[PDB]
Amino acid sequence: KPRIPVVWIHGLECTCCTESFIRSAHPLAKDVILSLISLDYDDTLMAAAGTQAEEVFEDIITQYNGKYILAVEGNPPLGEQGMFCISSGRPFIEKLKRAAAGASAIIAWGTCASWGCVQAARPNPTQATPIDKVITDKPIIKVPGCPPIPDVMSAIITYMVTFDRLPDVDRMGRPLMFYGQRIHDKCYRRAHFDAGEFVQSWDDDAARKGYCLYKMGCKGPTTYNACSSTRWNDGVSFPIQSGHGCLGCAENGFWDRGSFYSRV
Amino acid sequence: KPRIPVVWIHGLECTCCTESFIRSAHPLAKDVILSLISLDYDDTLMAAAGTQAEEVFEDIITQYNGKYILAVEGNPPLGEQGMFCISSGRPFIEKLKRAAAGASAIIAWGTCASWGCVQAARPNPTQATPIDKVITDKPIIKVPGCPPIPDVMSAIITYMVTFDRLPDVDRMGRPLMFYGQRIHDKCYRRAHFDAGEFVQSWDDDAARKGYCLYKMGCKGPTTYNACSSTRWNDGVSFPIQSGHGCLGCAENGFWDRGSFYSRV
Amino acid sequence: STQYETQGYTINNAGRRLVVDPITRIEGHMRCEVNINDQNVITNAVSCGTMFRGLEIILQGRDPRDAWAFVERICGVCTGVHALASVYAIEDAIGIKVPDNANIIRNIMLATLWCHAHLVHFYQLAGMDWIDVLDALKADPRKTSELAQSLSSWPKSSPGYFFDVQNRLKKFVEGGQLGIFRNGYWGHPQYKLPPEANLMGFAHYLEALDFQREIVKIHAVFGGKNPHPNWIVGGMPCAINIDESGAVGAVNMERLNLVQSIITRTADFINNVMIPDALAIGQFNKPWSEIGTGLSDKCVLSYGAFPDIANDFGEKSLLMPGGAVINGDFNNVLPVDLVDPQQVQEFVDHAWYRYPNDQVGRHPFDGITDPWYNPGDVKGSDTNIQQLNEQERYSWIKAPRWRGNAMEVGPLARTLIAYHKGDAATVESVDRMMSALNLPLSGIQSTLGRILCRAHEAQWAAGKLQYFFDKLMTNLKNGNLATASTEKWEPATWPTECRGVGFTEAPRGALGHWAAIRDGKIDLYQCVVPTTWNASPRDPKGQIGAYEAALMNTKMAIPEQPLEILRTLHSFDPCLACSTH
Amino acid sequence: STQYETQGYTINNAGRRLVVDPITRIEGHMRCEVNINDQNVITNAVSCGTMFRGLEIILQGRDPRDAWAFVERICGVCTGVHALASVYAIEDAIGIKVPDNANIIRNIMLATLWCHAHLVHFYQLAGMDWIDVLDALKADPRKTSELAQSLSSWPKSSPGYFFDVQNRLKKFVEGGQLGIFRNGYWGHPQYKLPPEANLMGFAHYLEALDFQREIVKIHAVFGGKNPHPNWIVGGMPCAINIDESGAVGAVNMERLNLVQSIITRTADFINNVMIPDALAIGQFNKPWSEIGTGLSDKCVLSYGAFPDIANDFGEKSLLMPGGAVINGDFNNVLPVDLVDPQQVQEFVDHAWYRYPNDQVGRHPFDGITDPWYNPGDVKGSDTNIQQLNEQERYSWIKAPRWRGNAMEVGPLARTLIAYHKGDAATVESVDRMMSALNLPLSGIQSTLGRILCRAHEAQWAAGKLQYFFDKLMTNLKNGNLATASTEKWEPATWPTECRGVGFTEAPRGALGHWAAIRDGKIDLYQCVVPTTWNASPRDPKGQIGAYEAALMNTKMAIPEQPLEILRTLHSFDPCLACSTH
Ligand code: SF4
Ligand code: SF4
Ligand code: FCO
Ligand code: FCO
Ligand code: SF3
Ligand code: SF3
Ligand code: F3S
Ligand code: F3S
Ligand SMILES: [Cl-]
Ligand SMILES: [Cl-]
Ligand SMILES: [Cl-]
Ligand SMILES: [Cl-]
Ligand SMILES: [Mg+2]
Ligand SMILES: [Mg+2]
Ligand code: NI
Ligand code: NI
Repeated sequence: KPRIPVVWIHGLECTCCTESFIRSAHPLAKDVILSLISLDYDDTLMAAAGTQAEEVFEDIITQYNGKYILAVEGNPPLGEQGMFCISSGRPFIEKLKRAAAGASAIIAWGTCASWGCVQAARPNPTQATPIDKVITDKPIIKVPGCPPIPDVMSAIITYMVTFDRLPDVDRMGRPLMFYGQRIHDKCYRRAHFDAGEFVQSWDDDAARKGYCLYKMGCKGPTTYNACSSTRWNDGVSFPIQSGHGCLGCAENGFWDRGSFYSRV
Repeated sequence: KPRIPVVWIHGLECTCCTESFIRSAHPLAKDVILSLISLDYDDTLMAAAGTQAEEVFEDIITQYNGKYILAVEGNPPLGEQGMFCISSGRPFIEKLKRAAAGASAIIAWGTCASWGCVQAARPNPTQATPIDKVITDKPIIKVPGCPPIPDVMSAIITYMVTFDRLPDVDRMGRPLMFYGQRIHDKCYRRAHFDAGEFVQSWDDDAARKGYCLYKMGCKGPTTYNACSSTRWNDGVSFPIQSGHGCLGCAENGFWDRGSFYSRV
Repeated sequence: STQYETQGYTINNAGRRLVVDPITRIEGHMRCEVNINDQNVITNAVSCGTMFRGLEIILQGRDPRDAWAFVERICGVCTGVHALASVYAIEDAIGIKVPDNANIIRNIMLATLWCHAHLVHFYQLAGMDWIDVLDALKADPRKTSELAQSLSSWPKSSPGYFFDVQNRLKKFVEGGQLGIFRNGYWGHPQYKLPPEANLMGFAHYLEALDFQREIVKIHAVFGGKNPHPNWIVGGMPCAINIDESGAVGAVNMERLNLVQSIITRTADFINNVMIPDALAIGQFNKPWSEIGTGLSDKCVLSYGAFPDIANDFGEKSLLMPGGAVINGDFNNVLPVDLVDPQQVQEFVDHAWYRYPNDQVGRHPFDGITDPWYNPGDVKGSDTNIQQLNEQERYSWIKAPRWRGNAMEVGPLARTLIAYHKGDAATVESVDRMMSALNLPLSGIQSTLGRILCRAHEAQWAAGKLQYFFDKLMTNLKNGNLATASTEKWEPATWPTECRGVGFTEAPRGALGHWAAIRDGKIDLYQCVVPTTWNASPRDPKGQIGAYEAALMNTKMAIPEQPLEILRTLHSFDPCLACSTH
Repeated sequence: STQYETQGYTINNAGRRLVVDPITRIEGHMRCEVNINDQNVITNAVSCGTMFRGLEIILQGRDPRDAWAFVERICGVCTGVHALASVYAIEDAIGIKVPDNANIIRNIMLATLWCHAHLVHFYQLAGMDWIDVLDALKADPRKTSELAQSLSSWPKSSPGYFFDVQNRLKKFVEGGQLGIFRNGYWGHPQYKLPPEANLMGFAHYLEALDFQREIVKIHAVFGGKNPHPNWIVGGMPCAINIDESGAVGAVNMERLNLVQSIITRTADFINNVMIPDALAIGQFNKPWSEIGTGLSDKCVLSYGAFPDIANDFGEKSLLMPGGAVINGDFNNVLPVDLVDPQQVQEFVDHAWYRYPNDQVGRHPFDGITDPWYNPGDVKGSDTNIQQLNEQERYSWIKAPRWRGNAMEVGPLARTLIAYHKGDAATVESVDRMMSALNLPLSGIQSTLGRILCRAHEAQWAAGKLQYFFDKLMTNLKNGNLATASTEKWEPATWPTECRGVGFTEAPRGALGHWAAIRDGKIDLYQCVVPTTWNASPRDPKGQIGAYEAALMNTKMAIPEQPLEILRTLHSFDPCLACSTH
């Protein structure tokens, strides 16, 4: 029984979303790759390089025109005629457009693909631009976070495969299932927020009792993600549980909303 | 080096605390038994039965008089001259008293040993009585819950082995580390409580969004335990996360505080 | 002394008396006494439950919606099954129908418990009756590897692994702190495995001790925690949300993915570790296919379980069949009706309870739990028992009968009922297992057969987990998300007076809860639990229960070392807290 | 075409030009070109970083306390190491000393990363250069089991396991959906493993893909999440509470127990899976001890890492030694100073950046990051590079030099430095490893040697995790719980103008961050990262970097199939996002 073809491309990025994907606990990334999808192109993992890789790319997007899913990590830079990110001697944006043209739908993994992330932070030297400002004629599901949670990535994949449809999304294109609520609306330190019980300086008595991180700059009140519920790395922790406020990493523009240590 | 001798006895009980212990994820119960302690008597797991088991009990409490830790699960009944719970043809309370006399300290596992639990709920047909109302001359660490969290049980054990001392306790003899805060003070649904966002009937829209269970009878506001932070079964869930209010199962008398579905 | 005949046995209490108190590697408190003749053969066996709590009394006056939580604490080893029987009973009384997903999730909870309970029993409770742990120290690691690889595809079989396990055991016992192995029966002549099979089994004991913790993560997803997950009258509390805002607050795709991962791992472990080990025990202990038969060739009982059609408890719905066989007539599987006052009855003439007439049995809707500790003319005294008097009251366990017959329940019972009703998967599995051992079908009616059936059921339940999971996902794909019916949640909606029966097959056998509600409160709540059947004391006719019967006629190599008694008792997975409640 | 001599090489761009773009199984974007002569031997090699983001520019004007979070996103593969270098640099600038537990926890974070990064590189990135996956389909499962069992104690070795792995591969391939295996180099004559070794290796690839997820749970405990954990200037945010109320809100005994479980499993996997597989690769590929030497017999650099005395970055503190060797003189390991303007300098005469004078090198405190895309005459256009022009600017990577010398960094470099400084454990380990392969010491200076050193380092790091964990637990037993110093958290406490250097050894090699603070904000932030060294373009003297040197003089069997180029490049674990930042 054939598996759905997937093409995974990489613009300007740090590769954290790929790393997050391989951290998936259930299903294991191994079983996603072997049993759920056909990951037919991916520079990080594929055997072929160079001309052999370019042949795989061309063959898959032609053979499966209109039927593959495009996963995108990172983003295209518009500066220097696109040559801040070069793919087979040409601007990455050309490869992005070719891959997008044949896709049935696009998954924009991470804050880079969704919004811009760190390379788009002031002063955006490369004119890094999110996927939906370049590709304007295709369904784009945004899965933001730096990176998104591993088991969120894999749940989104299994939803699409099992239900044979894209997830329902909010007005920004984020899946409602994992992005419908704020971190602060499911945070286990909310009792302390409500009581005025705050960490005031690192490793103070409050910190040692797990008090709220709002005065340390937590951006949980304005950030939509699943970190406080689903949690990270097979439910082991999340930023706030280990004592650091949320940075706001799933939100557009989070790098430029003031210091991480300044209050919401 | 020799491992610390432990004698584990069982009164009236359901055996949930033993089952909880073997669910420990870190350290594995296997490694606790092989490497951390010497579990020298335990009716649930030991090879010997009958006269051979009685010889083990005698030999250990004599050879290691003053030096073993006594773990108690369950409780003694005072009714029918103690013969609601019979061990080797005699009241269990006699075995409890003999084991307690040689112990350096006693761990009361679970709400049965700590307070009474279900057999002590009205009308307490057997006159089931918690350990500290019978044994009045030994340190008793209460580890309540029905049962206590697996990795709480193993963390208490590792604390004692590593630091070579009993955990510091509250005024009720419960370890401060895991029983110092209320469920409701570290509950991830607290945002909803504060907003007046409540489940009103099972499987309503509120339930499907993870709203607070206060109106469904959640006893989290008056219950001290680690369920909302440490969570259960290697961090997988806890009662509230899976949609049922806290029953109050770590607190003395929780069965007789009204219906589980009546508000705190 | 006296002698009398019942059920083809000669019960004779002359001769030497042996006492085993405590019975270990069970749940709860049991005492067993036997008499043995000159030939070291058991001629009398006495099963005694040595605990009581009184849940049936404690439940009076409670809200029926709370009952599940109380009765769940009957037992932490079969955790969940009493909650299930409770919600069934209360729903039956009030007239509540649950949504399909709630029924499917409940079936998942039960199958999960079967997998866990059967696995842990096989290794942690019964295993050391069959595996000589100390003899593992004499094994050759390479020959252990070769044996393991001849029996299974399981990956963990290298010579270096078995050497490492053997060295862990060697270090464990080097300081003379033998722990759970101290003063065991090691070297008894009935230990028949070669050293390599002992080491293989001991390795697997440790692997199962580790792995069992994972199985119950399925309970944690749907039920919050294990032990003692949560339930509701009307369905389950674990609301589902796959594709809407706020799925982070519900059973979502990530939670279902975790469940699927556990199912696959559980099936793999059972199929590739437990199943081949059970067969290996069989291969090396074939004489035990003729020991411990007891009632298993006479009278067996199943209520049935796992309704596949939601709210339908009939024969066309239950995936695990129900029925009764009596008089050794396996050609006549009889239907069971739990409301019929002439079918299930409990007697207390030999138990520590009061009835108005102790020469008759009471159906549970007429049940009475009035404790009366009266051991009578014991050797010793009432607080220092040297020998129970089995001619009068000798247990906290009531004596259930079916149409007056003493029955065996549990995995062997169910297997026999399903086989003789013609269940294709049961017939195929049993025929293949008995073929592999070169034993006749009658070899299953035995202590060895109880163990083989338990392993068969663990594999059956692991397969059913996947079936139920897939059914749940099919509903979700069709937009059917409901997990609770609440139109009769409030007490004002209930009948002023009503009664109900909740029944299932727990790991140890047929379970029923009978409840009567009046004026919004529990008026009566009576439980009859599988080990109540099997560990039963005698009735007014002197008929013996399943444990006493299975022990009759057993040869003992060394009277002072009760290995043969332990092997047979442990084969039923006794749960004494269950039995007495 | 031209020819010139440098570093013992003849750089000749006559002959056929081959282009490999993209390089795959790396992090980020790289292009490589070579020329080959009539004997298919490389006579010219050109390393090109094909991405840039500009973190050094973005960091200007940030609060120094926030810098770690921005620079962490230089790379998600070596996640955490840039955060560590950042907090070190800001603390060095301001004059902050952290408590001992914070230092120990930082060391744990770094050792965790080493374990993870080295393991994933070995299997997922480099492994398919050495293992012919499709050839595994021809293996005999029993001979595979025998092979595995001869190399290791690892449990997972049964014939049935290897058959199951093989069958899963067979079903995966049979429909033509080869995924990551499509159009690979399978059957190339440089694949020398027998089929059994290919199946063993492939099984381990899959086991490592699963297992690696567990290692980073240590980062989750102390840092919240992986990828991209959290840190603070002044220590770590993960406050500790072992025995007081509210320990549920902190790093408590349960959290520490989780960490310990992961450490043990990590060491077990590395010692019994990765280490034997690395040695087996060595046994079957000995000629690669003579290929890809490059600069490793000429010039190698380590800054050192893992200060064991908190806040002391000197030789007596660093557990991983620092030093430099030049001119092949391994008898004189030279001290490195990151403030000395004559030591580390970066050149841009062959890179896409503007300096006022491109013939001179700038120390990072004088660094400039002014991007200038100017490729000159490629064959093609500015947006269609057919052939880079290595006589002018050809990369987004700057060219670092040490005292004007081109250096190799990374595991092989570090191993050579430690060996030649006389580190006893390193000397003993290296000597025993080369003895086992029946190779001379010089065999480590090679592409094979890079792989062997990486495996050795994974083992070292796994050992150090336990050492650091034990040091933390000792402090806790002594009542020392502090994790942060906050005396200089507030900007009003800082010097108006200050500068600092943060340095460490990332998995790929020597890492430095140079920061200048003025008026409470970052005035300058310059990074020189390990792959910047290794993947460096040329300098004004024409000197070539580590990658270009390592590729020089290499024979290719089949020019159109760049397996030999991939093998050598992958042996350095290229991280192109790191290199360019
Ligand atoms: S720690 Fe952050 S998300 Fe949690 S309650 Fe406080 S401000 Fe809200
Ligand atoms: S669900 Fe219970 S513990 Fe949580 S906020 Fe509501 S009342 Fe409190
Ligand atoms: N299984 C089980 Fe427990 C018993 N007997 C119940 O019900
Ligand atoms: N390791 C690593 Fe990344 C690179 N190069 C950094 O620093
Ligand atoms: Fe996951 S590539 Fe890493 S930087 Fe923020 S999302 Fe981007
Ligand atoms: Fe854990 S034995 Fe189970 S009933 Fe409540 S604690 Fe008792
Ligand atoms: S920083 Fe990111 S990972 Fe979650 S807790 Fe905040 S959205
Ligand atoms: S019922 Fe018990 S298990 Fe925890 S959530 Fe409440 S204390
Ligand atoms: Cl790409
Ligand atoms: Cl952004
Ligand atoms: Cl006991
Ligand atoms: Cl209580
Ligand atoms: Mg009853
Ligand atoms: Mg730089
Ligand atoms: Ni039970
Ligand atoms: Ni990197």
